[PDB]
Amino acid sequence: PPNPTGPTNRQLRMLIRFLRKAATANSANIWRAIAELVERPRRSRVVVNVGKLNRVANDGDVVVIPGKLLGGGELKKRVVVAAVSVTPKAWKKVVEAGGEVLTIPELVRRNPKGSGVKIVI
Amino acid sequence: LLKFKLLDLSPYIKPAEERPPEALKVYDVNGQYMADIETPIHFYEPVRPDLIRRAYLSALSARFQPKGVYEGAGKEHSCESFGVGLGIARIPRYKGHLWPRGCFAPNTRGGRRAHPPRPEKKLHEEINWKEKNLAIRSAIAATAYKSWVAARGHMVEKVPSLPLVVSGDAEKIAKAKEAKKLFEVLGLWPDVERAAEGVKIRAGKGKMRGRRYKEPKSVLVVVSELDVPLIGAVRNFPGVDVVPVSHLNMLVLAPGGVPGRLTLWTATAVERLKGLFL
Amino acid sequence: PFTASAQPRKQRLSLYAAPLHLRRKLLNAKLSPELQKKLGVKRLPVRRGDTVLIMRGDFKGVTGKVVKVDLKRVRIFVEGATRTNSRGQTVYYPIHPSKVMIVDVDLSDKARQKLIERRKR
Amino acid sequence: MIPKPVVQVPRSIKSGGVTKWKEGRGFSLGELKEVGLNAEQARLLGLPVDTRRDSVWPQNVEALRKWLIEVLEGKATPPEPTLPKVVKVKRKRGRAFRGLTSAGRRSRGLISTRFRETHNYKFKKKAKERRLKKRHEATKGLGNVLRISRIINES
Amino acid sequence: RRELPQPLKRLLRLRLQMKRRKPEFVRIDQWRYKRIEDSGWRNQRTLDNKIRRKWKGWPKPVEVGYRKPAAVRGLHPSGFVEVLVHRPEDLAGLDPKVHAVRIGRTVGLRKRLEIVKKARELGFYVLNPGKEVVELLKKE
Amino acid sequence: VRRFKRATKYRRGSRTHGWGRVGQHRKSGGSGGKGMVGFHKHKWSLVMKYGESGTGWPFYGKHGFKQPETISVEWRPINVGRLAELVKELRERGEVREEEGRLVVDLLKLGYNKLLGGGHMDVPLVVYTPVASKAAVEKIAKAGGEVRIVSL
RNA sequence: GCGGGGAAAGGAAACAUCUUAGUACCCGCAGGAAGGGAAGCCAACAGGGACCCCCUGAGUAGGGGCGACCGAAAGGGGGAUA
RNA sequence: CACGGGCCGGGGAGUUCACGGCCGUGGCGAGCCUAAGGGGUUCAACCCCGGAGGCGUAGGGAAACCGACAGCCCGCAGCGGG
RNA sequence: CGUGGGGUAGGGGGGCGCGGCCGUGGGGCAGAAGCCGGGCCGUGAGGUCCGGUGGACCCGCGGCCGACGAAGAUCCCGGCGG
Ligand SMILES: [Mg+2]
Ligand SMILES: [Mg+2]
Ligand SMILES: [Mg+2]
Ligand SMILES: [Mg+2]
Ligand SMILES: [Mg+2]
Ligand SMILES: [Mg+2]
Ligand SMILES: [Mg+2]
Ligand SMILES: [Mg+2]
Ligand SMILES: [Mg+2]
Ligand SMILES: [Mg+2]
Ligand SMILES: [Mg+2]
Ligand SMILES: [Mg+2]
Ligand SMILES: [Mg+2]
Ligand SMILES: [Mg+2]
Ligand SMILES: [Mg+2]
Ligand SMILES: [Mg+2]
Ligand SMILES: [Mg+2]
Ligand SMILES: [Mg+2]
Ligand SMILES: [Mg+2]
Ligand SMILES: [Mg+2]
Ligand SMILES: [Mg+2]
Ligand SMILES: [Mg+2]
Ligand SMILES: [Mg+2]
Ligand SMILES: [Mg+2]
Repeated sequence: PPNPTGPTNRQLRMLIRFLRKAATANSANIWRAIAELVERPRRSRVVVNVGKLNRVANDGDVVVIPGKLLGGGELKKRVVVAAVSVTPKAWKKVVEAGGEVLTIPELVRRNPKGSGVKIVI
Repeated sequence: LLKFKLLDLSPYIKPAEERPPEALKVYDVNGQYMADIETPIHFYEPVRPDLIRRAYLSALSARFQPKGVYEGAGKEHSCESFGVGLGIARIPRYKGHLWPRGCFAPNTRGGRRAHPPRPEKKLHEEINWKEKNLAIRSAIAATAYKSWVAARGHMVEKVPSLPLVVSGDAEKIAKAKEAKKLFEVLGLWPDVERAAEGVKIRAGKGKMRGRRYKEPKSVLVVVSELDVPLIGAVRNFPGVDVVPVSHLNMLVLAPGGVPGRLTLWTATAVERLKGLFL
Repeated sequence: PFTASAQPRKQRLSLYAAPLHLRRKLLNAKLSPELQKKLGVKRLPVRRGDTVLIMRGDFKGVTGKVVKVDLKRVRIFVEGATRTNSRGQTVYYPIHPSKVMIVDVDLSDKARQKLIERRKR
Repeated sequence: MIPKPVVQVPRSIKSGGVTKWKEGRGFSLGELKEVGLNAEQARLLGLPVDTRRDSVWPQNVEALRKWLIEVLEGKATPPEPTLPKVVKVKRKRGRAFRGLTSAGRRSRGLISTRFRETHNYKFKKKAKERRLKKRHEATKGLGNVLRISRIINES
Repeated sequence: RRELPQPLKRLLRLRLQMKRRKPEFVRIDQWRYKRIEDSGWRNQRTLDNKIRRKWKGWPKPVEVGYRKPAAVRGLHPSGFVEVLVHRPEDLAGLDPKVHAVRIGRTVGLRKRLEIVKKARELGFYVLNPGKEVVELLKKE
Repeated sequence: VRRFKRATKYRRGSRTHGWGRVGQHRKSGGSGGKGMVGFHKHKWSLVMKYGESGTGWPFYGKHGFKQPETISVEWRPINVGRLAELVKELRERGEVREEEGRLVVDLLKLGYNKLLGGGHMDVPLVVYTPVASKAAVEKIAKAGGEVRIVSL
């Protein structure tokens, strides 16, 4: 087939480069794994609904989503979530659940080693 | 709110050119600084050349016309293959007095064209409406950068500031001489001069079909509404496009599929832009 | 009445196949500034008996009387713009009307004054 | 603005009880009698009149009353009347040969069934679809191709 | 002419040797047939192709083993990097130690004179001044 | 969006265009017939791969009957969790009337004709539905609301 | 455009029912368009409201060596409105 | 000792549509897209409207009819501890 | 880093050329395209320059689109040989 080329979006390309550099600098394999998951082909990119966070996260958890966060279902926990992109409904639900929405570089700057950060796909 | 729009990659990635300021400088008819206005949200969109190229290609491909050949071309002769045994190749040949002459095959002189263009062919590349509006917002954001406009090839050394915005009184100018004075005082006359001197006779067969002159693009003028006198005042300049703000499109926002066009916005058009393409 | 189509094939077809009453319009030539101040018009169709100044070509600067006009070729023979053939006979150079300026007007024709008044109006 | 009649889309058994509204052909005679006009007066005023309809909708009645009040108070101009303004009848040549008499109509099936269901209509419709390569006629065997592909991809 | 570091001098000498020994890449019977005499290399995918199979005594096929050294690839034989110049404004941004000027083939004599005078006053090695330009400058 | 070169560009110069030299590009005999044919003679192996052994049901044969669609109902059910999300959105938008001290939902107005029992109910709401499942009615009762069965 | 008469080649990997196709073609008859058009209708107990044409319903119902393959209508959105 | 070309010039062959499967990217995302068509325009471009309808959100059964998860274990990555 | 370096059918990756379009930068009567011979560059498709001929158009770069590449079909048309 036409082999995987990588994203055509320069924002995504720069974010992947940022994550690889951060992983190399801080010796944090989490950023390398997140970059590998974000680099995936568009037909198999990670998308997570907010309802899955209800199961896979408890209160006070820091979660990184290597892809888009979509607003589906109901959220009843308070969680800090970082993602490549967030839909308006997902951001609204995360906010009224008491949680926070961050960019992945913002999460990296706040926690350089990513200690306690949970990958959610 | 626009944190995902402005992705800060510090410290491992050094930042690029600064985003457009929170306010926009406004200039009068005399080219002087007059006031400020709040920057519309459209100028905070990141510049995305791939999306701009896709939207521009869609807008340009919607313009092409269907082309074809005569449906019976090369096929209406009275011909037939005479089989083997005559010492000659078994392609179809003329039946009558011109008998041995080859006929109807794509390798024969006068024969049919094997795979000609068909008028039913789909030339238009459709684009989603939200995608097209996102590309338009990206191109508008690209106009506010000096680097993108220079990379496209405009002369912006003399322009006071980008995004370039003029007062709403400029829409009353109804004469080409007055509009040229306004361009001269605002620093766009060098780019109009570049277009006027860079018009050329293009190479090839376009001259016979009505494409003799290939003219560059100089300045896109944005007014608030249709039928303002400034449109008729400026529309005769070489390479200058003038549209009302609601008629903005990729064909004027990114000629050649490349972002960053030297744009003169009126202040009223900048106010009107806040509820469009969003 | 000469095509308004922007296609060069239609433009050239109209120019080549224009009948004589249309080809008369192609004999228009600029008047001199003195003739313009005298008559109130800027262009007039070149007529036999007019005096014109040749503005281009080998015979540039030569002023003479128009001896012949050919509507079919859209050409004019100007006195002085001549040469000799191999047998010695003198022949006129065919000059396009757009390359001359009218410096004298032959106004003995009543219709010409009507055209002049129409253009001055 | 001349009001447009609002009617109920017919509630089919397939729908299961979901009902919606649509633009009707014209105002009903009961609705017009509610405001004091007959079909002739309404058509003279330019309203669309549907003498066949039996329903009477209060929203239609209110819109009619409002617009008629503007019309009578002169704040609105009624359109031209909803009646035939032209009468163009062509001379008929060869009706028997083109099958337009009663016997021809009976043989073409217009006495018994609808024009859309007559056989000549079916022939012309399928011919036009095949010539233009329209909706289903762009591919021959489309249903069988779909059936086999669904079997293969849903096994 | 252009001074190079020692590895670049050795690579340039090696590239000269490889250019001397490089075979000309022709199809089978190109010498025999006039209809294919001027054609470029064609890697013909046929049943009995012997050039592709590299039989001894036959012509040789195009391979990446014949590639010349990358550090001096594409350089002018003098060692300079050639830059195509179509007007005297093209000379801006060029380094005369590293770059040589090749005037465009369709540049007229009037512009060629200005290009040659500007390049020589700037110190550039002009590869192709032209016979007419050479005669005019000799006459000057 | 990405763009790719056509295969014919690669195939120029190759004689057979990817069809091979032994089994060249021929007419419908190379496909084993025109259209969807051969499935009981030489594509029966395909039928045994994808369909039922013995009968080869989905390729060949009849099974059962169809109830007429013009007399059957086309159902548009909605589960209780999705209904809870919808009523949350409606209450935020002001589309809900708390008529009896509780939220009131009309499935027919919303475009649904049946209530199912998937998900969770969290608020007392009254639902007007022509059909409701047992678990749906029980979960609505647990929430404190009530289901009212309307007649079509 | 309207009415009538009316194939085969090919496909079905043979072939006859079938399809191709009411097509090619033939006979007759009109207009600038033709034909259609004003409920012995459709629906289902709630209601639409002459007709034609476009998008859809939909390759769904259904027809068929139930194979190849063929194939609606009601309903909805428009053009127009008498 | 298999067939084709006397030579040279020019011409000479995987196209398009519909439907389906898949892949590479892009937009939006429990939702996505409008079709016909309508308004405007610097007039086949372009801007706006148009959600009819299609697909997804629930399956099982010939049909009548009924209608759905966070409990436990293993464990890659990752994170934490030695 | 590799006890890496053959390869038909076929699968995958990149590049050259031809006609046009969207941009951008230029050359041309002090001589464009085309043609003849030659030097240089590139593994190569090919590029570029020199001299002669010629007499008005043409080209570099980025993007896009095709009626896009011949040595052969007892190939077609034309010209011309032993
Ligand atoms: Mg032809
Ligand atoms: Mg295309
Ligand atoms: Mg050419
Ligand atoms: Mg069909
Ligand atoms: Mg062999
Ligand atoms: Mg030359
Ligand atoms: Mg095969
Ligand atoms: Mg075999
Ligand atoms: Mg073969
Ligand atoms: Mg069998
Ligand atoms: Mg049975
Ligand atoms: Mg056939
Ligand atoms: Mg058969
Ligand atoms: Mg047979
Ligand atoms: Mg009519
Ligand atoms: Mg009639
Ligand atoms: Mg039929
Ligand atoms: Mg043989
Ligand atoms: Mg032979
Ligand atoms: Mg190998
Ligand atoms: Mg190019
Ligand atoms: Mg070959
Ligand atoms: Mg011959
Ligand atoms: Mg002879």
